[PDB]
Amino acid sequence: SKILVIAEHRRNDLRPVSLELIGAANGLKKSGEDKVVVAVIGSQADAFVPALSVNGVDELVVVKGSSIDFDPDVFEASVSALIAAHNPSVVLLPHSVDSLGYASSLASKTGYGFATDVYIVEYQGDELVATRGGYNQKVNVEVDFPGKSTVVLTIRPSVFKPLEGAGSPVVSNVDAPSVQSRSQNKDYVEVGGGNDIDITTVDFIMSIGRGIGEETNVEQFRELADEAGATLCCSKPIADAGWLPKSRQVGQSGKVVGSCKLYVAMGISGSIQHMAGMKHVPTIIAVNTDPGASIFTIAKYGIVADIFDIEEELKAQLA
Amino acid sequence: MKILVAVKQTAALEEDFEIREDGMDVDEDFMMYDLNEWDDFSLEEAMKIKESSDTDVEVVVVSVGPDRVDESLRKCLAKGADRAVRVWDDAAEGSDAIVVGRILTEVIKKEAPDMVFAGVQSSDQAYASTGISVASYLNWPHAAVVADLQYKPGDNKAVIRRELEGGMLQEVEINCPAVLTIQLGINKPRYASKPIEEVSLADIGLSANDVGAAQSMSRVRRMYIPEKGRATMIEGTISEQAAKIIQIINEF
Ligand SMILES: Cc1cc2nc3c(=O)[nH]c(=O)nc-3n(C[C@H](O)[C@H](O)[C@H](O)COP(=O)(O)OP(=O)(O)OC[C@H]3O[C@@H](n4cnc5c(N)ncnc54)[C@H](O)[C@@H]3O)c2cc1C
Ligand SMILES: Nc1ncnc2c1ncn2[C@@H]1O[C@H](COP(=O)(O)O)[C@@H](O)[C@H]1O
Repeated sequence: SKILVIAEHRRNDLRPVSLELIGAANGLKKSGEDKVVVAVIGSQADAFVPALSVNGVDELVVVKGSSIDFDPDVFEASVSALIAAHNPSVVLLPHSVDSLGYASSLASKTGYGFATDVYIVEYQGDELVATRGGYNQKVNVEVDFPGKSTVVLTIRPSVFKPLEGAGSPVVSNVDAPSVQSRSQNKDYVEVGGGNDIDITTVDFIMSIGRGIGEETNVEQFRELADEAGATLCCSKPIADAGWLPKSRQVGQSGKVVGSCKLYVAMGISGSIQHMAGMKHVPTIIAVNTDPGASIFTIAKYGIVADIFDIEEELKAQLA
Repeated sequence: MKILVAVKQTAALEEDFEIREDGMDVDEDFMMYDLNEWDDFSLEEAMKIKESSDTDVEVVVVSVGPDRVDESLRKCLAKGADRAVRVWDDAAEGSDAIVVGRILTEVIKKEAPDMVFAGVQSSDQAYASTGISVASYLNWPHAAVVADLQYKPGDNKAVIRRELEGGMLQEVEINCPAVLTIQLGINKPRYASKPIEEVSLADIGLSANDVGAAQSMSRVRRMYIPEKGRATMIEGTISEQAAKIIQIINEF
C-alpha cells in the first residue's frame, strides 16, 4: 500500500512539518513493502527535492502548478490527481493554514475518509484509527473510516517526530491539472506594530492573556515584567485588540519562543495554537483561576489564583 | 446584495463532566451552549459591509442544529442580522463537518447570496472544515483564515489577507462570490459579551439518507477523557504562591 504525504513550503523554504508527516507515514505503514510517496506542489518546487530526499521517502513527486506557493484550487486539483495516480490508502496533510484552504473541499467531492487535527494514528489490523480532540481539547475522540479505501487526515503539527538522515527516493515530475484558479496570490505582508524586541531570542517571558480583562490592566504586568527582568508577551487576543504589538504574540500565528527557558502564563487558557509557540519551554508556570484550563496539562507549576492578586504580591515581594 | 453567514452554537463543558454510558459523547447535562466565538467576528464583518454600503445588504444567519440554537440566532438578529434560518431534523444528529457542509449548501443554493462567511473553526470540535466543505459543494472560490477583507458589495473580486503561521499575512485577490472563513481579530465586534425561519430537511430536498452519522466521513468509536499532563499545583495563600514563583525565578 501507499501513504501519500503532501509537503509544505512557503517563501522558498520547506516547512518542517513536512518531515513530521513523513515520520508519521513511516510509523503508520503495515509492512516494509509499503511505500511513502511525498508530493511537493509549486511552480518552482524542484528547488525542494534535496530537502525532501530524506529518510522514509520512497517516491518524491514534484508537481508543477500555476502558483509559486499555496493556492487552494491548484492544490485541490493536484492532490486529487496524486490520489488518482497513486491509489494511496492514507493521505497525510499538515493541519496548517494552507491545508485549511482545501483539505475539506477535497474530502467533500469524493467521500474519502476524512479527519482533521489528528494527533494519534495507528492501524489496528487493517483498520485505520485516528484520534483527535473534542470539546475544546477536553476529550479524545477516536474515529475510524469504515469502508473507505482512501482516508485523508490532517495532522497536528509538532506531534510526530521526523526521521533522521538522507534518503534516495525515485523523483518524478508531473504537471498539475490545468485549472484556472479563482484566486491570485499577491504580497506577503508583515503588518505594522512596534518591534523593539525579538521574542524568539529571549529566555524569560511573562505572557498575558484574555484573563487580564481590560487594556488598563496591561500596564501593571508590563511593570511586573520590568521588575522581574522578563519580556512581556501575550496571547493572540491581546495582540488582536491592539493592546500589545503583534511582535509580542506567542503561538502558531505569532512567534515560537525558542530561546525561552521560563515562561509565566497569566490568564492564558492554553489553546493548541498558543501552546504551539511555547510548549517546548522547560519551565512553564501557569496562573489561571480555571483548573480545567488546558495550560495546566503542560505547565510544570500551576497556581490556581487571581492573576491581579498574584501580580501585586509578586511586585511587592520583588521590590 | 446578500451576505450569508453560517453560524454554529457551540458547547463548552462544565467541571466534572462525564462521558455518556455508550461512550460516544459527553453527557449533555454538562454542556453550556453559546455562539461560536469565530461567528461574532464573521457576523461583525458582514455588518461592517452592510454599514459601509449605500446599497442594501441583507445579512442572513443560518445554522444547522436543534432547537436550542434559536437562542443564538435571536441574538444575531438583535445584533442587526436581517434574517435567521435554522435547519434541522433529528435525522441530522451526528452530521460531521462535510455533511453539515452539504446541508448548508442546500440553503445557500436557495438564498443565492453574494458572499458566504463561515468561522475558521468551532471552539468545541475545531474541525476547521465546515466552511470550506460548503465552498466545495457550491463550487465557489474560497479562502480560509481571513484576517482582512477589502470588498465592496457588487464587486466581482475582493482582496483578503490570510493569517499565516509565524507572524505573516498573505494578500490574495479572490473572485466573488466566494466562501471565506473568518479569523479572530479581523474586527472588534461591538456587542462583545423578526422570527427565526425554521427549515426541515424536506424543505431543502434532503432525507435521513443524506445526513447524520451514517453519511459522515468518519465514525466515532469512542470519546474519552485522556490522561493528560499534570502540573505541580502550588497551594496556599497568595503570599506563598508568589513566594514559590520567585523561588522558581531565582532558580532560573
Ligand atoms: C489558525 C489559528 C491561529 C491561532 N494562533 C494563535 C497564536 O498565535 N497565539 C495564541 O495565543 N492563540 C492563537 N490562536 C487563537 C486561539 O484559538 C485562542 O483564541 C487564544 O489562544 C485564546 O487566548 P487566551 O488564552 O488569552 O484567552 P482564553 O482562552 O479566553 O483564556 C482566558 C483565560 O484566563 C483565565 N482567567 C480569567 N480571569 C482570570 C483571573 N482573574 N485570574 C487568572 N486567570 C483568569 C480563564 O480561566 C481563561 O483560562 C489561533 C487560532 C487559530 C484557529
Ligand atoms: N451546524 C452548523 N451550522 C452552521 N454553520 C456551521 C455549523 N457547524 C459549523 N459551522 C460553520 O463552520 C464554523 C466552524 O468550523 P468547523 O470547526 O469546521 O465546524 C462556524 O463558525 C460556522 O461558520
